[PDB]
Amino acid sequence: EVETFAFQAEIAQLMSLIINTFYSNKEIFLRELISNSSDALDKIRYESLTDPSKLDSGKELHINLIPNKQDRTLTIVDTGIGMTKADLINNLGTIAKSGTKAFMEALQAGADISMIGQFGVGFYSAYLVAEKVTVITKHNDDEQYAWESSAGGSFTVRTDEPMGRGTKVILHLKEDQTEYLEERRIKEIVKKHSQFIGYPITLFVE
Amino acid sequence: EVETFAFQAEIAQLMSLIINTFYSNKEIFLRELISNSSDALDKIRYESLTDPSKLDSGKELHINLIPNKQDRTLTIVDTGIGMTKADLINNLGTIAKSGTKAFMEALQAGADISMIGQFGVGFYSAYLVAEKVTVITKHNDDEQYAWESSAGGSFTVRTDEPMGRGTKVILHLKEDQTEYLEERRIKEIVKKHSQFIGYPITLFVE
Ligand SMILES: Cc1nc(N)nc2c1/C(=N/O)C[C@@H](c1ccc(F)cc1-c1cccnc1)C2
Ligand SMILES: Cc1nc(N)nc2c1/C(=N/O)C[C@@H](c1ccc(F)cc1-c1cccnc1)C2
Repeated sequence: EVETFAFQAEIAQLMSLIINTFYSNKEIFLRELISNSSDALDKIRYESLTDPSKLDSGKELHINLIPNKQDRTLTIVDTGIGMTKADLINNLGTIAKSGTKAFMEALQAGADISMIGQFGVGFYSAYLVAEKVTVITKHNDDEQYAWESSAGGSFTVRTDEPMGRGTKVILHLKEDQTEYLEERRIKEIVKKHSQFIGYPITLFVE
Repeated sequence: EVETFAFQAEIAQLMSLIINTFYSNKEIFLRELISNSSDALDKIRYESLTDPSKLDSGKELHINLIPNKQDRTLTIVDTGIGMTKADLINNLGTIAKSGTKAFMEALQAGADISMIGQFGVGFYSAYLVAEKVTVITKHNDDEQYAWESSAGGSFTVRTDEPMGRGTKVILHLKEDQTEYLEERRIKEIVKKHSQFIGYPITLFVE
């Protein structure tokens, strides 16, 4: 069974802004998802210091970058905290509502799309380069879920191969955005923007 | 009763680095503590979406900046998550160990003290401007604690006036660092470095 949800209207407006505004510096999408990955890894690490059994779902704390020219996907994998169904359906949308409002105001006031992360809604920069985003996620208290959206105001969730714990963000790239499947291009961006992440980052080859 | 603890040796080395290195751009200390404050506020906000009774200790989510020329202190107050005794004594030191190691390597490799926050140990930039730091903190599962250090390799904790929930970082400033008690100076730094924090920041007057 696949369940369909409407984004909060502010988030839909944000996604449309990201998709429709002329903004050539699209490469910052990768910095934002890696930083989301690091934050999630920080969280599970901290929680494990009081409840060590929280690492029973996997001890390695890392980030994989996986390009696939056949599928036209760039996948960012982490072994971080993951997201619950409540995260996916209620909680993250509640928080993204205010971040979106603050980012929107900042943009009218002369801020720049690259500053999206300062407002805690940098996941949505995924839509700079991707026509569809698929998110596979597994949290300790919960099942593995598959979340998906091509924007248009809605997303789907189904129970989801098994990943132990963590998040996989699958970017189905736009046809004119395939430079992001290229090794020297990804390497360049990681070096420029993600040089000091405190977890190992592996760029897979094809 | 006052309990005395030794810092992990890496953290002591970090504090000494911050205190001893010639580095004129000391104003970044304020950006780091405000950002710590925002992160703590983000955390209690998120936790409240699944357990609303976590806001029984205070609903307001804000940051106060309080200068006092008589005491020679700058105090940064938040109503964020607070810290437990385990945080103060075991947990934060365990995490700061790796951040310190990574920051140290980065500095040898040509990084700059201002980048301290990318390594998750930006609290310690407090020692750029302060001879002593006192931290009053209250977390929901725990008592109110007073943490204190003038560096030198040790810190104290005692049970601590009652603050409901949150953290107060009290900077006892160095004699040559009193510009940070001045209104137009603090305003300047907040504008330059903290312009987009998603919680209200009130600069108290004297
Ligand atoms: C746990 C986690 N891991 C990774 N890699 N990325 C994110 C998380 C999250 N944990 O709460 C939040 C998630 C997020 C942040 C801000 C935001 F505005 C949206 C999301 C998000 C992402 C996917 C599906 N639905 C919402 C971004
Ligand atoms: C909850 C909280 N609030 C505020 N304002 N600041 C901090 C927190 C924290 N929550 O875990 C961690 C704290 C911190 C981070 C990194 C770090 F390396 C040290 C500390 C810290 C601070 C005071 C006493 N002992 C340790 C910085």
